[PDB]
Amino acid sequence: EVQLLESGGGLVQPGGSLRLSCAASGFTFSSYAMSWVRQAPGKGLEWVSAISGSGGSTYYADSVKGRFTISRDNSKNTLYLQMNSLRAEDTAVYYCVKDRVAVAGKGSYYFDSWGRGTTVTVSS
Amino acid sequence: EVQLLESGGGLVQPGGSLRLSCAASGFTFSSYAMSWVRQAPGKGLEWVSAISGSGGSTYYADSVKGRFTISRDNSKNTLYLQMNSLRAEDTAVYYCVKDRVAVAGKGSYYFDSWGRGTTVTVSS
Amino acid sequence: FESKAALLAARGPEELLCFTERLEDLVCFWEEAPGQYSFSYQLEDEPWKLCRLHQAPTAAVRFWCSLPTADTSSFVPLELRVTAASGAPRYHRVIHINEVVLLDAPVGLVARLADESGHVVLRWLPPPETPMTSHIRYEVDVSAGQGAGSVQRVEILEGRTECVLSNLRGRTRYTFAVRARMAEPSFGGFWSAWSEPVSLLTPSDL
Amino acid sequence: FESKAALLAARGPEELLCFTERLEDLVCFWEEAPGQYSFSYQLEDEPWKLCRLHQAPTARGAVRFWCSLPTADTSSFVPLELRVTAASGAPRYHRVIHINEVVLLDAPVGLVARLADESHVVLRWLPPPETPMTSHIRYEVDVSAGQGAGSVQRVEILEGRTECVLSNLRGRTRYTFAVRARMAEPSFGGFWSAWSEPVSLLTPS
Amino acid sequence: QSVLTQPPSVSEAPGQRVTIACSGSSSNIGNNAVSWYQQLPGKAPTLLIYYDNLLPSGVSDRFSGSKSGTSASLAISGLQSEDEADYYCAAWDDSLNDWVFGGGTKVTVLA
Amino acid sequence: QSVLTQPPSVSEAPGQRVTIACSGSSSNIGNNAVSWYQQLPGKAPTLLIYYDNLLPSGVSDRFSGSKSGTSASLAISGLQSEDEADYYCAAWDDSLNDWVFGGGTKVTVLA
Repeated sequence: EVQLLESGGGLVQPGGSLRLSCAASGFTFSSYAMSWVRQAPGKGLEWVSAISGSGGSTYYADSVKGRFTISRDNSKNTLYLQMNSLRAEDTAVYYCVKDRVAVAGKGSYYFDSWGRGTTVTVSS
Repeated sequence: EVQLLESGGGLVQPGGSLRLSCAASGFTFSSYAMSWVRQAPGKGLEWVSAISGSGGSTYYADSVKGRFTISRDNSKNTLYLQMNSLRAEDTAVYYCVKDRVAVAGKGSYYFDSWGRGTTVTVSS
Repeated sequence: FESKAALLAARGPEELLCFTERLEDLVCFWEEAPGQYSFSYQLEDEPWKLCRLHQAPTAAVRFWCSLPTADTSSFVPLELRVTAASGAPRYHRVIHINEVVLLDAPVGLVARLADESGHVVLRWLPPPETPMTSHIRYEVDVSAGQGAGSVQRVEILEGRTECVLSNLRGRTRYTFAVRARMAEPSFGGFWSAWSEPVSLLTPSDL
Repeated sequence: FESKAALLAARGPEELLCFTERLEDLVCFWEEAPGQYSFSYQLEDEPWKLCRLHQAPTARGAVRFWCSLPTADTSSFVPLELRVTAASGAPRYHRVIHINEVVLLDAPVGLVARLADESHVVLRWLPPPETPMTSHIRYEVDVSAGQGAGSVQRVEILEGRTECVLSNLRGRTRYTFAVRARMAEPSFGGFWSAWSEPVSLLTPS
Repeated sequence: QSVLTQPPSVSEAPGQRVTIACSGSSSNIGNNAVSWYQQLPGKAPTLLIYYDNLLPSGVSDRFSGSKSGTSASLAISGLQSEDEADYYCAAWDDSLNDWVFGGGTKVTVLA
Repeated sequence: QSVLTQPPSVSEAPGQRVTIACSGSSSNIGNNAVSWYQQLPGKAPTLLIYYDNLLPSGVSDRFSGSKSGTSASLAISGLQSEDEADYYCAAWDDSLNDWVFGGGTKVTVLA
């Protein structure tokens, strides 16, 4: 039922920039919060960023503060992730993850739906 | 105010006999249970025997079963202890002890009042 | 869910009562003796929303709001507000969903004669399909016949589902029962209904 | 003892209610809406005795009959058969209780709260005044935060322990603590005492 | 590294039983809800186990989750070749203020 | 021999503090009310401490009783020559079915 389609991202060099997009469908997008979870080899999963249903509340990992910017368009059912000043360690598969409730956090208990995921490669 | 006077104790030989008596005063004798507690040197105190208020229920230590007999006369406010077939190990100071309730046992929690105690000596 | 409501409606005459069953739901209700009302809430910092208010008579009328599943977030302040049609306020609470849990009654109660004489071993199962069973603490009730009633209440630590009872009189028919609730400090709520009781008769002492 | 009687009269509409306070006393009572009754009891195997039956009116237009059992017969851990019979000889009540299984202690005292230290509150209280065997009393602490929240936590304190360290408390909230007491398993039993005198506290950050 | 610790690789014969450990602390697994996720090779991670022990609607009966103290476990009874994937454990942390995950466990099925 | 164990003799200077142990088991001291008794030389034994920690009406404030697990203790602060006597501890036993006492402790006060 629930479908999440990631797009954007590819191969860039240190200092580059990208803009990820998540095409959400199968559920009321504006009622749920969304998150970005990346998967690097040997680093496992990491909670990159998350944004609330209304977009009023946002969270960023300590390693992406100031370089990443999360956002959403409820009218278009789309989640964005603006990636600037990329580094080598940002190289991972970025997954679009739908939260259980309207605000991502401890009270969510678990991540509901994941997407196929888009790959972000940073090398010389 | 409670006063307990022991009597009938002295010197006998193994196989002898004695009859201890406790003259109780200062309280309603027929409402409480009574006990006999002896103290041999190095054996500490021992709960010898006890009888309920009405005299219906009696307890004896395993070492005095069949040889001792406890009883009471509510009309005379007196506690008795019939000692027959005396042994050397019965040599101790026998105390008349008033119980807290109408039946001596676990639910008594503590011994309230003791007497001066009479001495029973058994030797050759 | 009337059973849990009425159970909770005993502990509160005329107050706004809220409870969750499996942490993915929330029901707030109150009872009156008619009126029109609107239920508004605010999850954390999100914009205010409205809840569809249902109503049904009880032996007199009961209004309840079944909060949308999407807003059932725990560990965050959920401000509640019941307002009349005339605009006049009625109720106002700031609750946490994880602090108003009302679990179902434990099941599978069985009693067995232990090894040490005078001891009985109790075993039961946590409420069927209940989240985080290791965070459920219990309370066992030991009741005796012949007018004695409840003679013992043992508090069971969270996660443990077995209890070894001591000091039981022989030739006596005891009756055991267990109730459950979510444990401190990351949870809170109310005691569940008592489990289906299980009796056991002790033999004589040798 | 009117407070404890009415408190216990809630758990029972028309039944014979008995309770002890300091294990060297016993009070059995019931309420009706008159009639004359006689109170007979039997401690273990001792001969039957009679208890002086008192009577006084209580609010809501009802009379309450109570027997204050003689101190000399307050033996614990033994079956105490009770029987209330009407003047017509017809039975009214019949119970076989154990005094140690109907304890209703007083409310705990000396409640104090401290903010030290890690963003945690340290609760300390004293057992009820002149109460036997404090090491067999278990407690229950209630945490209310207000603002319509009500009870948010109830921690069960083990027998003998008189201090509690609370964790995970929200800041900028005015909490209110309270403690209740009762005798512990397995050699005792009874009912929950009244709540202690409450103590409020305001959290920082 | 990861805050939660899983064994990197686990191999077992078909039809057998597999236990995947996930050790943490009093801040992670100790007082928070554990969730498990299955990631089939080249596919999206699916919700496998939530609320420590509960089973999501649609997940095989062969999967089960448990929790004791500061360590959670995933059980795969009646192991099949289709179960050959990567399994992650996740829980909220209170010392840190975010989600933490395990390194992941790649279950390999022999013949 | 006694079921409860007390130190036979204890010597201490005046004004100091004396601790008298009374170790038992889970059947006697463990879950039952402990009582202490003082026996002045050539006099009748008096009730010193009952209900583990409580003090009978008329007993000096210098006496106090405690209990931890399977062991009770009597404390004599501000030791006086008047306190020079023998002290017995007593409690009901459940393994057996009678009252048990300690061997007794003779407190001696120096000059």
